[PDB]
Amino acid sequence: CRELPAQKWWHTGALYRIGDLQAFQGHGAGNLAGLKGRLDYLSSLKVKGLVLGPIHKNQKDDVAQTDLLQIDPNFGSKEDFDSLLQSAKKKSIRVILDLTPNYRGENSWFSTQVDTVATKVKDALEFWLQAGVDGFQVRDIENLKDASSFLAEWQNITKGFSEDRLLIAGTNSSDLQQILSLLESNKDLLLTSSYLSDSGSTGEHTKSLVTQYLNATGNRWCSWSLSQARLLTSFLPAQLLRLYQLMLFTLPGTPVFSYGDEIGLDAAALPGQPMEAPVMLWDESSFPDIPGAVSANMTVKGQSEDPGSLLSLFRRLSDQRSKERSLLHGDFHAFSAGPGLFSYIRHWDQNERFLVVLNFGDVGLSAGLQASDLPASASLPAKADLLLSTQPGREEGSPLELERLKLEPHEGLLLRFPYAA
Amino acid sequence: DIVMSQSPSSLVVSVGEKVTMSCXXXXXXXXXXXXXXXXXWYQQKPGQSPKLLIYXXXXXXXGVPDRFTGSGSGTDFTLTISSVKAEDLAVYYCXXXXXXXXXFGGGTKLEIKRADAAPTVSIFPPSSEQLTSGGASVVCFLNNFYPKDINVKWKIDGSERQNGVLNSWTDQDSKDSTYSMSSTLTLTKDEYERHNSYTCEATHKTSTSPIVKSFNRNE
Amino acid sequence: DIQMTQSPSSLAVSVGEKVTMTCKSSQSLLYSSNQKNYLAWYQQKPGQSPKLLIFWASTRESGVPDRFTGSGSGTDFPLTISSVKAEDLAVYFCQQYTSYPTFGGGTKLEIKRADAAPTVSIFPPSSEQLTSGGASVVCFLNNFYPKDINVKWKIDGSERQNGVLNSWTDQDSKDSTYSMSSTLTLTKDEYERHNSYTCEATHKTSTSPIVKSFNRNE
Amino acid sequence: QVQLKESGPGLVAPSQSLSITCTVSGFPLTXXXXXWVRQPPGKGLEWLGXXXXXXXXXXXXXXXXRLSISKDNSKSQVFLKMNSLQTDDTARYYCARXXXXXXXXXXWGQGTSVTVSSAKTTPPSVYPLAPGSSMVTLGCLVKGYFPEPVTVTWNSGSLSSGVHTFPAVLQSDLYTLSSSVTVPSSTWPSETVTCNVAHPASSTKVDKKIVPRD
Amino acid sequence: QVKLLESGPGLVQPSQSLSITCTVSGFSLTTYGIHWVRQPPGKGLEWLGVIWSNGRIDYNAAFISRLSITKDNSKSQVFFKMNSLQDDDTAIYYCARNVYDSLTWFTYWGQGTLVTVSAAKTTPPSVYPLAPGSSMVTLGCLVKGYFPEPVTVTWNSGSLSSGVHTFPAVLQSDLYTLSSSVTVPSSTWPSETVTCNVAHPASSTKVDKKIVPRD
Ligand SMILES: *[C@@H]1O[C@H](CO)[C@@H](O[C@@H]2O[C@H](CO)[C@@H](O)[C@H](O)[C@H]2NC(C)=O)[C@H](O)[C@H]1NC(C)=O
Ligand SMILES: *[C@@H]1O[C@H](CO)[C@@H](O)[C@H](O)[C@H]1NC(C)=O
Ligand SMILES: *[C@@H]1O[C@H](CO)[C@@H](O)[C@H](O)[C@H]1NC(C)=O
Ligand SMILES: *[C@@H]1O[C@H](CO)[C@@H](O)[C@H](O)[C@H]1NC(C)=O
Repeated sequence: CRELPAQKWWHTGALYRIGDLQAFQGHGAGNLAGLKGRLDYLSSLKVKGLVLGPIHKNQKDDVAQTDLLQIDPNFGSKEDFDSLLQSAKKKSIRVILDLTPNYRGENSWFSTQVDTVATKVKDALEFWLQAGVDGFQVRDIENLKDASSFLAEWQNITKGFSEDRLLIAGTNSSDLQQILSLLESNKDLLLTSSYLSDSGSTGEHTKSLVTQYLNATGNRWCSWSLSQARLLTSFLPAQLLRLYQLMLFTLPGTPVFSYGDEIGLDAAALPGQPMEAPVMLWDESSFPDIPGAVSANMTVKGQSEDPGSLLSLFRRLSDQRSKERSLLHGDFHAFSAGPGLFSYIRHWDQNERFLVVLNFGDVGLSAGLQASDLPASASLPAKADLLLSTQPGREEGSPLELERLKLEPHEGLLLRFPYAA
Repeated sequence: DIVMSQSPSSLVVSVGEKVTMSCXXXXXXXXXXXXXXXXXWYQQKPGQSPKLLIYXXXXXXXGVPDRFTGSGSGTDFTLTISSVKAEDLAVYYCXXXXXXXXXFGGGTKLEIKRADAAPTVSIFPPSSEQLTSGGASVVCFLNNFYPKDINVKWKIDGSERQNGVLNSWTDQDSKDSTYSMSSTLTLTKDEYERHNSYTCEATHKTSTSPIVKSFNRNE
Repeated sequence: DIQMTQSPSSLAVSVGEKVTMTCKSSQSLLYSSNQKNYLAWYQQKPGQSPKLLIFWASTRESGVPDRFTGSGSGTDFPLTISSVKAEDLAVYFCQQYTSYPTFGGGTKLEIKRADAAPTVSIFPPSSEQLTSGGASVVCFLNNFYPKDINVKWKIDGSERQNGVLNSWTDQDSKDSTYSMSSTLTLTKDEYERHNSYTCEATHKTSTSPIVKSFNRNE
Repeated sequence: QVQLKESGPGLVAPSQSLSITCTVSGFPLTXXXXXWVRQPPGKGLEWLGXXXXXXXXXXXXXXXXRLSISKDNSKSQVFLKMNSLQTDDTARYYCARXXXXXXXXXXWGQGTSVTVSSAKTTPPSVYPLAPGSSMVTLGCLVKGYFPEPVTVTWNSGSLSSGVHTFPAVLQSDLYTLSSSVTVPSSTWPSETVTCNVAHPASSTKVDKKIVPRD
Repeated sequence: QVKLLESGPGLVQPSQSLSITCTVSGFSLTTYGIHWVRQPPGKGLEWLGVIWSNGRIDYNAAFISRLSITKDNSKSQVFFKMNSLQDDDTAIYYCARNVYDSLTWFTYWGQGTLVTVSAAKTTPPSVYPLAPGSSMVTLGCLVKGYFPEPVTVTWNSGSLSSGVHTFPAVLQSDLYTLSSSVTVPSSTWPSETVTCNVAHPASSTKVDKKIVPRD
């Protein structure tokens, strides 16, 4: 029948992005060695890796003292870091590093004398690969001049020492003729952009924005993220925050979050915190500058006990992302549907099939599934047994007929139906 | 589906008397996931399309005079106007907003209380253009009176004519809050011309005296 | 959003004694992971913008004498002054940290004092002003404690009421007195139409009107 | 601005199908969702469907088997095709816009009526009204017509204040109505007073100025 | 040290714009936040928005985007821009500072700026000398005919401050007018030259008046 395409380590789950480590685990303990009690927590969401913030020593805007080969001593020391990498494989969670030299100036790439900067990061690839870490990340490559010609050898060396590494690039330009002009010959790298950033006032362009991208890409493997370094909630309403992790997980790509968005952390309505890096609220002792803006349910220790949270969803949607086979590497078919929603399917011949129906409206629309276009190897049955619903009030386990479905307003769905063919 | 019922059917309200009406829904329209309410009020003056006033039960649309402050939550809502103006006679529907088959409300009739004014009766003879055709119809307007309940009566040469009566009320007026009425008695060519005097009588609530304008064929 | 209901609108206490300024609010101010409650107090001297007194509901800022200390827990808390001085006459504030919309209102301190007979001084208008066609004879009433006083203007022995604006001051930091100006306004023509213009004091400390007047020929 | 033009009212024989047009302007149509509603006069209001920017319809279940919503994206007009026109389809249809996926019908059209009976389209017969023997009133009688909408406007909108057009009443397959306007006595022998009978579904416009009596 | 001074226009008309620049003298902005707090006189304080050290800007819940406060570390200036003013917002607007991260207001500018909103014109005042006619002898000094309240009057440029009193101004005929009195020793008055010194910043008129003893 079918011989399985090979599985690498990062199709099999989720990433995680941390910008400011001192902001992640709370104040004071801004050490690399501090985030080792937290790695038991990150294996609750079961992400299959994380990218760690830029810890190389870097005087702001200074060329001669900006060295990618040693840790900025605010964060700890180099021998602290090998205790981090060794302890992380106790939970099978990879580590990736930033390699943008400037990250305290505005332009993050030192636009004057470009080639010496790339020459600096070219040597920096070899030392960290011999240091045992696996994967890098560059941001704002459009600030770098001629970024495609330099993207080759950085891909080449991280494929050189092994082929189980990773090389993530980033950009901001959301035009498709710039985006796939990077992926045209450079195919074995992930990329994150601001392509899905510009929502058309609560998601009017989204059902086109997934499909046009997923068609023009030639069905490679890509990566799904709102932006390269910012949170989820700095673009969206807080009412759509349960209808994107449903979409960002079951799409065919690599889910790239940031930190704190498994709470749905709000950078707004928190004063004194910057736009790039709020603090993550482990319990009530995470923000003592003001006791007022921190509620009870905006914390981990508020949502870890309620099953109808956002985190309790996120502990049962990433779990379905890494486990079931069709959501891993399956095939994606988005059939036509009603006026103001978006829906698709994922199939893998004899495995389970997962039916997704979303609701980007604001009303109580009834779901008109008007498919008629699928192959008969994967087409609609009568009933589906309703795996997951983003809003409480239904069964999550009952078989429901499809053409009398009656979605609630702003509710997406996860429907699981067997082969039966 | 959601049942949209409307409690007051008609309203007499004086100028500045704080209009308040209500509408009842079948289930709740307060979805406890966004914790907002979904209902909407529509206003239609006679001869126009309806117009949007309130969305999501508490907001005002762009370009509205702010006398309209609707309220309420749960299975019952209230449209509350602070004080009426000269142009507020309309029909006021309620709407489901969060459903599939968006069922509107029933309707209500807002009319304004006003002082009692008397008509200005005018009766006109049939023109020679109609009498060219062999047709005839006498026309008797009744303009700018507040009491709706009215009595028109007709007489031919003094002898009372009860048949042949066509009535035409109008809506309440937009300025003086009055009604109006015409009366057309259509007859043939010679049945017109076999009789001389024609009598249109206006029997009103504002006075005991019938304001009777009348004319004769030879006049 | 918290609101800070301070209890006294004003308070009148002679020197050396003890007062209580309290404030009431809606919510529990004690952030329970700590044991502190988030709070402040401010002292607005008149004419000046205020300064700190107390942070964290019981401390002192550096350089403030220890007559004032704050107590209280949870939602209701006083200030207390262990002894009141003469310079401590001000307006006292309750202001907030906990939720981010922060403020409260301000109470007033006044002080009891020995009474003082006023000092009256009259002033005839100038060669500069009457050249410009306006006539305004003014009177000064300095240095009295009991606040309600009535100035009386009189023209040629007759009681005149119209054309007079009055203005008090605040209670002074040093001697805790008051001072008041009464400004007659008239025309130069009505000014020269008389001789006698009279400034009279209706005061509490005695019943005699302490009179000041002058005749215009002088 | 939001401006929504229509065809006005039209007439077809019963058990038929027809195109009810809604030409819109002042905004790009793809940025919103146009919907249609149904009102017979003296009754409630009923919603039937909504198209969208991708020519996708989500119709109502009650009027489901007897509607057909479509669209012409190019000419900025949303059509509608009724079918099997029975008796009580004589009602009003408004082409009402709303915010995209919100269902807040803010901008309505002028609305259109539809009539289904096999009687003929006929031009109206007009009769001016001259008074008998200050403030006086004048009239303009129109009888014998059955295309339904008529707007009559005096002197092409020159006189506008005291006009009360009376409603149309049906008798013997023909409607008729009465005009009314109160004009001061110094104007009528001296100025222009011309009743103008505009009839859209007969495509006829007739003007009649009132000559004094004898 | 911690020293503030700010630059306000004093008075602008109803429904107009405003620009207050707080030039922090002595300490760098990038570790301490800067608030703004307004005060209509004789009434309570009401919050306005902060600028933190990063560039994160807040406002009040009562008005989210009526206000626009921009910080610029170029010349240590903190810009303030409020739009659509009314006569119900005549107040004292002043700079402020927090304790490092929380909301203990460590200082303020001790002067502040008293801004009032009206359609009347600012007019330069008129100073009038007052020496008595017919021990301790009290003198005074009138200034008259000015719309904005900021006018201050000192005696020999702040030489005597203890025995002096200054009266508030009262609005009449669209004109505020105050006086200031001083207990004067009789050893000084016809011998030491008394100098009434009037200062109105909104008129920008600094004129000095030597008080002549009377005839
Ligand atoms: C998206 O990225 C572009 C490319 O860097 C940004 O545009 C540049 O911004 C820098 C900022 O210093 C300027 O010096 C350049 O002149 C800009 N133009 C170009 C062509 O490089 C742009 O600001 C970014 N936009 C967003 C929304 O992130
Ligand atoms: C870079 O990649 C190309 C393509 O496979 C390869 O031919 C070349 O040898 C690589 N560079 C090095 C230094 O190996
Ligand atoms: C992708 O879209 C383009 C235009 O939208 C279309 O021409 C092309 O056929 C699509 N790709 C596939 C594989 O159908
Ligand atoms: C947490 O609950 C409060 C109600 O106590 C609510 O106001 C707030 O919006 C909730 N947090 C989020 C992120 O929705």
